[PDB]
Amino acid sequence: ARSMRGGIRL
Amino acid sequence: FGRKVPSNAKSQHNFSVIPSANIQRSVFNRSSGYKTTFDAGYLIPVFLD
Amino acid sequence: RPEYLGSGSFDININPVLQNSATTDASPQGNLAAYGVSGGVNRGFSHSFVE
Repeated sequence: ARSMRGGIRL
Repeated sequence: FGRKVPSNAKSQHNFSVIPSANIQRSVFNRSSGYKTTFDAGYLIPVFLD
Repeated sequence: RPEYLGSGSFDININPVLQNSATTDASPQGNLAAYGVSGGVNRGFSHSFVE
């Protein structure tokens, strides 16, 4: 639910 | 019957969360003067930033 | 010597199973098979490593 590595993908 | 064991999927997800950037914000005064001549009815752009 | 940090153990519980299918040459109705299962949560060890 936070800022993931590699940009957002759900 | 037996009880299922957990998956590691949540701890693996947590290791992939990047830290927040530390921004170093500051407050200062950005005062500026502007001088001009103009005529009525026109839209004059006097401020731009 | 390598240090023994801790241990856990569990029964393998063997549970009876009834044959509800009709009598056969293989096995009669009311014959008693089994299944085996084991498990739990251990609290295995807590330790700090100097090397």
